[PDB]
Amino acid sequence: GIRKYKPTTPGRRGASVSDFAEITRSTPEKSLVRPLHGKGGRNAHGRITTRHKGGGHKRAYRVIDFRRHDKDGVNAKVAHIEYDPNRTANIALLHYLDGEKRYIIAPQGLKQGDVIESGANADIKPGNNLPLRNIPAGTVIHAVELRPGGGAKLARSAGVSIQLLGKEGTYAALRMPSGEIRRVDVRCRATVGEVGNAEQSNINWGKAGRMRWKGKRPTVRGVVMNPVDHPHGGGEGKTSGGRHPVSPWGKPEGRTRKPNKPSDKLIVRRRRTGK
Amino acid sequence: AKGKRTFQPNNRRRARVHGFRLRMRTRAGRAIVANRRSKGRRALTA
RNA sequence: GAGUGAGAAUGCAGGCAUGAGUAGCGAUUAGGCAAGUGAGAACCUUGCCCGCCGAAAGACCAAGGGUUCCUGGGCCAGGCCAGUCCGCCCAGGGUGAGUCGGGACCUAAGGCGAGGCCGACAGGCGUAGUCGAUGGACAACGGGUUGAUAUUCCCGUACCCGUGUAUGUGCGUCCAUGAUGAAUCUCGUUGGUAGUAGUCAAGCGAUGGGGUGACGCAGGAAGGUAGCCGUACCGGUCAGUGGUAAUACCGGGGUAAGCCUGUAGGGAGUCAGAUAGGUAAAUCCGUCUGGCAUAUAUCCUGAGAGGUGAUGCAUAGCCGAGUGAGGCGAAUUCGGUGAUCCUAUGCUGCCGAGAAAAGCCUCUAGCGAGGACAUACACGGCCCGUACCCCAAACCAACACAGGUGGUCAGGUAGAGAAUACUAAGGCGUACGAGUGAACUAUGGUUAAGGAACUCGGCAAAAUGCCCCCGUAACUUCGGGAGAAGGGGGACCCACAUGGCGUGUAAGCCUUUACGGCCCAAGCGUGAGUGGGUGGCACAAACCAGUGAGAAGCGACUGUUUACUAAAAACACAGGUCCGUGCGAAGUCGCAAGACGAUGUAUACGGACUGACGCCUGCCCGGUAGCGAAAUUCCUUGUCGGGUAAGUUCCGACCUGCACGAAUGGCGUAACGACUUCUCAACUGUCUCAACCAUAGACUCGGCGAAAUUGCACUACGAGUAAAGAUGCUCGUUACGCGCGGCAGGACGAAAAGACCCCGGGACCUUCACUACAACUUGGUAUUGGUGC
RNA sequence: UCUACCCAUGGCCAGGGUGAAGCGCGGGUAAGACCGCGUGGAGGCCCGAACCCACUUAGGUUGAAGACUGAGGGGAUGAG
RNA sequence: CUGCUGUGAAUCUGCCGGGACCACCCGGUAAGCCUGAAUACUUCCCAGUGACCGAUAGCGGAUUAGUACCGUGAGGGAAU
Repeated sequence: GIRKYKPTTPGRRGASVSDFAEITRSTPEKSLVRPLHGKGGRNAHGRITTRHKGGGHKRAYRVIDFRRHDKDGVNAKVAHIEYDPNRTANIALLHYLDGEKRYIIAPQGLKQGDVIESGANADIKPGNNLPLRNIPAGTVIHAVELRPGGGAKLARSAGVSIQLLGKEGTYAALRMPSGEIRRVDVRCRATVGEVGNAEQSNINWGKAGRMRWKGKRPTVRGVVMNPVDHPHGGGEGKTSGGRHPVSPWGKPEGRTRKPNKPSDKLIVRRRRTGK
Repeated sequence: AKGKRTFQPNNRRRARVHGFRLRMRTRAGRAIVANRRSKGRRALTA
């Protein structure tokens, strides 16, 4: 849910926070926690390769089970649902009956004590993870793999999900959270259900302080920058650049995807751009 | 005021930024050491 | 044969002048006297007195410095003066660690990285590793001592690994000593070999694994302790004053780690069976399955109190051995107050969700007929730093420089306080002085009568200022505005008051007999109220300490910004929209590998632009077609008023005609603002209009002692003339020579080879200027087989 | 070693104030939004030191200082 | 003559050069080839020379000289 702050301060006026109502613990699993230090958006060269990144609250990585293949036929119980700093959705600490503990992206509607199944024989219920070959068509899945055994990569953000439109041969058509139609091998695994925490997109962060906590540094506009700094830089007043939009490196707006990619043949219908 | 001068001494940092090991690390620094040795510097480096 | 001739190059070097015996002699504390030393003393020593700091200007750590430390000498350099002195000069001495801070122990960011991958070469990355504290682990505290070191040395008492001895053999051996199924008949059983043979049984025992071991921010409350204030008691003073002989006053009224105990607080179910999930194995962890109680039970952790340590140590004081080194040495009780410290990595809340090594179990394995375990003896178990300075004269600042420099401790009285004032300890008077009522400058102070009339502008100053009672508007996003505004009181003494409150002596409560609870005389602290009275001009009497109100614009807001003239309306921002990106994504850094993005995945990332929040559709949004209302102020809108006596900013109606500018970029918008502008109340030396006082300069004397500038010089004025603005030229006028203190009209004064303007060149920026290059398609190379065609 | 930004690991922020949800209710109420009294202690919250800054003014301007001082001023639990 | 890219020759009736080609011709026998001494320079050492300098010259350096000093550093760099 969402808890809206009262306007006791100018920085809290329209602000809201996650109503952490699905969270069952305030701490992670110490065995599954890993160190995670900030980068500032800087690569191995020390250069800022991604701007507007830095500061931000310290985070600890929770090892997520995106490649859910080892526990094939071994059931788990939803031990807890926990906050994860490193993703918009909540994580679900599972207790595999064999005695192993792992984190997964907490799907929508998952509660503590629920039983989760993995493998072809798993029931089609939220949290269960079985290959697309065994997931029936016209169902809402998430945490879908791109290649068999490669680990979940698609629709793992809070509230997102993929529609398994159909299966033909050794491929399955998926409608992505972006509306794109893409084929992926049926041997790719996917967890059933949506991703939980769907309301998090409605969080109003209220003040610059919240985004500085989240690690987002302020964004300066090119039309404000000088001509040397940005192509939009200059003009007596906040211009629009004197021309159509371009990036700080001069790249104009337009499809930036590289052609001749091997996935061009897998992608059926790309996303609908403002229709 | 803000009367901080440019030079803030630090022996460890001096050694780690201009020291003999750092100079010998790169060919350019080795070149600097050799050039100082040819010039006759008593202090080839920090 | 020339390195052959200088006066110019804002030339170069060295030595000097001119200003000049001139400025200055470096804060906002302050010195004085007596004596000493000495050739010489404002400055050094000693004794007083005075003054300054006292959340430091006291005492330490760290960095940095590097001997500056101590002793003895020196005084021609330095010290802004002098100097006998010194951080200066010279010699000698001085730095003592199992425990402190580091290494020998860990790792974070990051560095380097065997191989390796990538790259024409150079090299770029990077795995394994290995470094890398600012963090983790890790054993010591009091007292004394030196001229200089001290958790280091010494004293006392503590805590971390080994060798020779003794206590037990806690179990097993060459035997015996327990557990296990050891076996026959589309299977069967016990009917043998065969409960023998093997395994575990010992005593111990990872580098290897496997698992616990491990962190945020805020907020109290409680219990303590340090500290502080008293007090029993103890030891002393009479400080030439009116009183004051113990009733008064002054000093003490101390003592650590360790060890013992285990209190307040905090956290905890426990015992079996199974299990490969933790790569193998585990008895460990995890999961599941059960049994029992969830209790004033038990177990961990744990401030503190108490005991010991402590018959020691230390201490007020005592006498005299002034080499002043010595000895002797009392009391030490209770209370109040009380931490920013401890319990506490606790507890509670919250979202922004908070870094491995040792430690402890487990096992595979291992030594081993014993070897090993614990206990008690006597004996042993590294390197580096350690002086000294460390808000400073020893560091960064060229200087003994008004600047900067992280952390720790944080007495008293007022006080909310770490503000502020004054003070304790402690440390200083800090390095030019003495004088002198000049102007003038600066910093303070006061000011009649006015009270913003000053001025671009209330700049500056002045003013409000605190606590408690009341009481608080428009508007609002319902949070605010707000401490709105406005009003009253505040001191001291007495009584209520042997009060109320907080603490807590005993007796009893139950009793588990406790480090127990409740109450509680007394004692000690202590708020506020009421009623009287007292004094003054004044009771937040000092210091400290909001001015407030109304408006207009801009920007929602807190925040950021041109280090060094711009802090803003600019940037940012939360919200919004658009575009890109289906994932070693896009986008960036790279030749590439690779990296960030992100250990993220369209509720996510990047980019662009807006910049909270609210509003912005008219016949058909089937037609002229984007609407014609309104909030829309260029408005020059005049007209009128409001506001001033004259009133800018601005506020209103009437205004303005296809208008005009915003179907999303224009209008509003509470709050906020060192933003811009204005009007008020108050206030004032801003002003009418200035006067006086003090201090630092200025001035005088003594010492030291520059500077920019300088073609010259016994350098007037007038009217002229001149490169058109003359001390230097003309004709006259004036003027004895030389200073000193002032003023700033000229010397087209100094300063900077004008930034303006032009010309020549440059640089950087823009682009549909030219030409190139980085960044994508075509042909064939890599690469290529048939058939259905 | 200045400075801009970022990363790791530490530290600091005197004092005072205001008072953001769940308990019990008078309630509102069929029931709810929600008013009030207590508790709680949030906030790029308020006043205000240290600390950081640098708005105004005066002085400095061959300075004490190649950017400072005095007096005021801003932030002062945070984007510190 | 030669780099890269593609395509790609026989054996002397061959192939290459003579700044196309019949060739009159001439010269030579690449790619698989490989391999020698006899000319430039002076850190350093020895002996010398100068119509070279002679302490602001001559080396930056006759002297503590790449020292003092300056700079974080590369580096700059004296005077005597």
